[PDB]
Amino acid sequence: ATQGVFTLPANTRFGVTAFANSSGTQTVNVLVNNETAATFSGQSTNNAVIGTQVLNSGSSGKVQVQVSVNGRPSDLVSAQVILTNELNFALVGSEDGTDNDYNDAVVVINWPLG
Amino acid sequence: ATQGVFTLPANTRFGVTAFANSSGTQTVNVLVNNETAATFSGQSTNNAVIGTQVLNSGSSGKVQVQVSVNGRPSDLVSAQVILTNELNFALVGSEDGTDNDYNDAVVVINWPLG
Amino acid sequence: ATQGVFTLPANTRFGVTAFANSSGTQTVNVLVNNETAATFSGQSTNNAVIGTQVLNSGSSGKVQVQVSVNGRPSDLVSAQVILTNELNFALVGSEDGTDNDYNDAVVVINWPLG
Amino acid sequence: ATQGVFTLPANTRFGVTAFANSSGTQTVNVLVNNETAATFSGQSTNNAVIGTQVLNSGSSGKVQVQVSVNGRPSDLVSAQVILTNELNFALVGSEDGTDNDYNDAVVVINWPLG
Ligand SMILES: [Ca+2]
Ligand SMILES: [Ca+2]
Ligand SMILES: [Ca+2]
Ligand SMILES: [Ca+2]
Ligand SMILES: [Ca+2]
Ligand SMILES: [Ca+2]
Ligand SMILES: [Ca+2]
Ligand SMILES: [Ca+2]
Repeated sequence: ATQGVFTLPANTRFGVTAFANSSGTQTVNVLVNNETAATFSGQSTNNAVIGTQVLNSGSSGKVQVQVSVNGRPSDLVSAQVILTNELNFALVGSEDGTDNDYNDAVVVINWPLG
Repeated sequence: ATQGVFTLPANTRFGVTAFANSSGTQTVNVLVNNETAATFSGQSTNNAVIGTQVLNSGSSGKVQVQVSVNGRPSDLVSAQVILTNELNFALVGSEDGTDNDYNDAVVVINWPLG
Repeated sequence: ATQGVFTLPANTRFGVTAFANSSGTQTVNVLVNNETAATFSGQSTNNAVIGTQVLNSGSSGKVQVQVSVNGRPSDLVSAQVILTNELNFALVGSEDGTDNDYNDAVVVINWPLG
Repeated sequence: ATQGVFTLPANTRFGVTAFANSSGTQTVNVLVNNETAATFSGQSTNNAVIGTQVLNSGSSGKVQVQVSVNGRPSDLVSAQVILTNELNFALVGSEDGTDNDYNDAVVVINWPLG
């Protein structure tokens, strides 16, 4: 099943933050309405934040996270969680190799902001 | 129900990151085995990542997130989600006012790291 | 924070199922548009399905779950999770006593159906 | 990533319930310790419970859900959610066709029971 794709409410600001846990350099691309709106790159085996940004979901509200490591897309796992029917988390884990810890690049999308 | 309390596997590194979205100055305290292990604070209505740190769950694996704003504990909401039976996110939202967006201080705990 | 309240898409069919795990007889009320649309009662310490129905979210999409034992409201905990940006689960747990297992009445709402 | 596989606490009772939403007859196999522990079969386009049972996670605590329609394995999506650090839901969605509503066979695993 498709992972890393989320439908947010339209024209809504949301935060996107990426963490790295891998010997491999992580490149995280955040697409909004099918266009790259943010790119974070970094290498850490210590959950370092390799990037954070606030984006607008645009008219489509379509947000997609892609993670690439050593020239190959990482396998993605994701889910959206909603707390108290108001607070949203779009979560992404990714696996760049074979140990399947899926934390190589961890991406958290959260909204609403403000 | 109690919120903001999570049982992690013992002696396990986890990341804890806080985001602020409120005119109110947020103060986030992270307790491990009931002892403060990290404290973050900030004032942003634009999802500033006011703090991130790597902690160890210790022998108890007990982790608790507390949030206060100008001397008042905020109301918390939380849940834990596990993806592909490997990646864990312990999520916390908090409300310091009356609009109930519960994003005033948002805390994300993730493990495993590395 | 308010729990057991979910905003589903309007006029959408959804399933609501309740399980009991308590010495006490559970009463589960499912409210749509603030009106009781389904009610289940029963006692089991073996996860019996005391009720499962398909209801339509109506024009507002507002769905609320209430759990009480012989008239005494139980404490609720809830969250919503969406898988592959399509499959929705609204989850409710409830505590009617002191042990805090919050499984006295467990309610799961899922959509889309069909 | 693998889906439908969950690690429950060892030797713990849990409930597993399957709902069907498809013209195809759904077969859900629940394995514990990699051995079939339960199997449900039914057809419904109205979220009917095609099976519900209480099982024990056994020594490994490993529980896997597999879904097949017409002898073909459905694609699965899943996640585990924990509320108030006590109540667990291991959720599974499955797709037997091309519309990708992933609700053809929905399986809900919950614990603790009692
Ligand atoms: Ca890895
Ligand atoms: Ca890793
Ligand atoms: Ca607020
Ligand atoms: Ca706010
Ligand atoms: Ca109880
Ligand atoms: Ca109970
Ligand atoms: Ca389908
Ligand atoms: Ca279907």
